[PDB]
Parts: sequence; C-alpha cells; structure tokens
Amino acid sequence: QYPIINFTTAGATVQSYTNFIRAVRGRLTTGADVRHEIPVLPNRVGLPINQRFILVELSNHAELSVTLALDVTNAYVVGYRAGNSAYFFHPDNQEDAEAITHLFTDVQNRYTFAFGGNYDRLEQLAGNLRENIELGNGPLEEAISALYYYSTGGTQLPTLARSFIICIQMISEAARFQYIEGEMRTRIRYNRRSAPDPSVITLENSWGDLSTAIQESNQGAFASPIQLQRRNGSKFSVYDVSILIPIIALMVYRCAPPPSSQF
Amino acid sequence: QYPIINFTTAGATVQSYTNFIRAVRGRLTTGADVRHEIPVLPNRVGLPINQRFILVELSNHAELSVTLALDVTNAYVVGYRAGNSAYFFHPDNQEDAEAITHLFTDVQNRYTFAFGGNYDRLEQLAGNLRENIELGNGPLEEAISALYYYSTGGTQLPTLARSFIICIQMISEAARFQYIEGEMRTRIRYNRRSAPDPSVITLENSWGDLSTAIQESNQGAFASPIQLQRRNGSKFSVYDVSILIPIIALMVYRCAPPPSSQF
Repeated sequence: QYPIINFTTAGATVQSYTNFIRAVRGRLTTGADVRHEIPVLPNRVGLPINQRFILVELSNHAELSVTLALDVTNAYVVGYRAGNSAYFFHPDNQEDAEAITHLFTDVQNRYTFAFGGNYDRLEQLAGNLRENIELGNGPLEEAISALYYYSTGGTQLPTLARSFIICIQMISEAARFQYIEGEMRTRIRYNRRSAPDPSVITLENSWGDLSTAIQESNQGAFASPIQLQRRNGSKFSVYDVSILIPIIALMVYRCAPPPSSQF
Repeated sequence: QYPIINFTTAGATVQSYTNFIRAVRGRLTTGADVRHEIPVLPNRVGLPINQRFILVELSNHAELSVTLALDVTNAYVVGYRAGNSAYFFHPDNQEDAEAITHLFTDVQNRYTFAFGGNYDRLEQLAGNLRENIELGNGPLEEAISALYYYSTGGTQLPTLARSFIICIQMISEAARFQYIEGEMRTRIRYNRRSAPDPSVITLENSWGDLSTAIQESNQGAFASPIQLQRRNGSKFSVYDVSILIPIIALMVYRCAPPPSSQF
C-alpha cells in the first residue's frame, strides 16, 4: 500500500526517465511546503508511518525486477526487495528500525545490513569512490541484476555496494536535483556511461547543507557561502537561493519557514 | 517628438491611473535590461539626446494642462511647460544643461530655476516635509492648477514647491515603485488625500541605494542590508532582491550586469 513508481532500463529514453523522476518527486513531497520556489520534503517529526515511504520498482532488459524503498523525509534508499528476500541498510536509530518493519511485510527473508547506505561506507565496501564508478543506463541495468542475484550468492559485496551507489545517484540524487537528473538524461540520450564529474559529486555532498542554508537564509541570502565545483573541478561559490532554482528540486526539512514578513 | 503620455485627474479611477503608470514605465525603459526580474532604466552614458526624455501631459477637471518632462535615466521630473512658458530645475552639470535645451523648443519663454528638484530643496522652499504634504487626486488636481498659474503671478513659491513634491511622488515615484503606485491607487479608489507614511518616504529615500545594492548583489544577496520602515515607522531590514520584486518596478542603471555565470 505505499505508492509504487515503475521504471525500466529496457529501451529507456530521456522521456521515460523524465516521467519516472517527475513521478517520484510527486510521491515524495506534497507541495504543502515550498521555500523560494523550491519544494521541501515532509518533516519527519510527527509523520505517520503510512506516509513514510515510497517504492520504486526497477526492471531491466534481462527481465529481472527489484524494489527499492525510499524514505520520503530525505529521498534516500533505505532497503530493497528482490523476490522472497529484503535487505535494509543499518538504521540510524530506534524509530528508523521500527519504521522499516512496515516495509515488504510478507517477504519471508528479511535482513538488516550492519553497514549504513551512506557514500563514505558504500565506497569503502565497493573499493571505489563515486568518481570512479560509471553511471548511465548500462550501469543501472547491471546494478539491477546485481541486487537481484545477491540472495543466491551471485553478487560479491563490492559489486553490491557499487550497485547501491549507482541506484542511489540515478534515483535519489536525480529526484533531489534537476541538475543531476539532466546529467543522467544526457547519458541516456547519447548512450554514454561515465562517472559523475565534480559538479555532481559536490551537489550530492552538499545537499543537506544547501537545504539548511536556503531554509535559514535571510530572504534568500546565505549567511555563509557554500562552495561547489564546476564540471572542470573549479570552485563555484553559492551566495543565494536564486542560483539554485534550476539546480535543486527538493530539500530535506531543516526548520519551520519564518513568517512571510512581506514589505 | 519625445513620446507623450496623457493623464487626467478629472474622473480618475484606479484603472485609468494604472494604465497611465504602465504607459510611463513602458516609455521609460525598453526591457533590454532586467536584473532579478526588475527592469533597469537606460544607462545615461552614450544615450542619444533623441532618446533622453519623455513627456507626461497632465490635465485636470479645471480644464488646465501642464506638461512634465522626465529624464529616462532616472524617471525624475526635470522641468515643465504650461502654455507659452517652461521652467527647468537647476541642472547638475553641463551635459544636463545642454540636454534640456532639446525640450519644449518652440516655447517663447524658457526659464531655469536656481534650485534643484530634489526633495531636500523643495521641502525647504515649500516650508513642509513630504510627511506633512497630502497626496491623492485632489492634491494632484490642485498641483496642476498651481503649476499652470505660476507664470502669471497666481502661485507663490512655497505652493509651487509643494505642487512639485506632489507631482514627483505621484508620477516619478509611482513609476519607480509598484508599492507607491499601489498607495496612490488606494487614495484614488477611496477618495482619500493623505500624506505619505514612512513606508513611502523611506522607499523614495532609498531608491538609488536599493538600485545599487541589487545590481551589485552576489546573486541577489546584499552585502549590506538596507533599512526601510513600515507604515507604522518600525524598521524593516532588506537583505535580498527577492523581497523587493513586488515593491520596486524600475532601477537607475548603476553598473553593468555581471556575467550570467549560471551553475
């Protein structure tokens, strides 16, 4: 009964991927809460368990499916189901451990990993940094197969971690950032697989801080600039929400919006 | 041959005044130059004399007309014609003194005042501050008559200065600020005459600094906040262009726009 959105790599096009990311955004946030034109995900505080997650069912040309569970409070992958097994990243706290008991409740085999789904950890297990892991439709198709076969011994842990890294950036980070969505659409459009450049990496790294800075800004103006990088690795300073309007699609809830206080 | 826009106080309504201010804005600025969604008047540097001014012909229920000349670089009144006499505020420099020779060129009687048309001066000559001078359709109708009769000895200097103060705020400041336009539309709508409150006064006082601050901002964010007042006189700090989008309609050109430099 949590909302499901389907996507397939089989015959994927810029348009089918765009439709899919737009649907994911529409199930992640209502639109109750927009700050500077940028939507905010639901506040976890007081959020009912029936509204906590959404499910992304991914299929591939190999005719395999897996279902990722995303937390609506941060857009992040918390676990997945393949067939009669489900696996959850190690929960941050007791409330998160209880919440995940409400996902994939008829699966006969439920496992919680000892490790978290954060990039520092997954890259360590993968033996590769995000900057050395190709993204694109071929990587995603392959990642789906890897997650699918984990339960029967076909996927080694590094491969599994690599495959998480792929799914999280092509789904969760693309939902968070129109800019990352745009980078994935380009890879699909021109059949390219390629590792994310520093523009993608720094946006991923900065998403929580950008969320805070926008929400705590004085009328849009950041108290402290955030340094990002361009595609060539050069510095780009962000001083204001205005420059992020085309870039960021959704933010983690960080504070109550201050009163309208228009002139 | 400079563009003329007509307005009458006779039977004025919110709609006829709105039409009139929209027309004045459309002849003041092209739209070549918009910074944060807020239009900029033409740069005076290199501006051809044939594009320098516009003319506002004001008529009243008494069947009197005067024509104000506005400089397009700052929206300000530089002089007026009534019948066979024209009067110009004291020019700031030699380029401005030459420019005004191109206005009302067939008038038989041309005079330049020794005093400028700035508020500090006009209030001194009027013997009243803006905060003690009623604005509204009755004040404007009266101001038109006062300017009209100046040449024949019917208008004393304080009355003349008061009448300038009226015209400049109801025309030039309303063209500059949708907020001041809105305050004048309210006075027309409810037949009220009343002196401008601190929200109006501080916006007038700050127009040049707001223009600079927006144009020199870092992506919208002011280096230094500008303090305005609300209608009750309380402080309102402005940190960012975003809060001024509904308030300010046009700005004096202060600098070249920096490169787009989008992410």
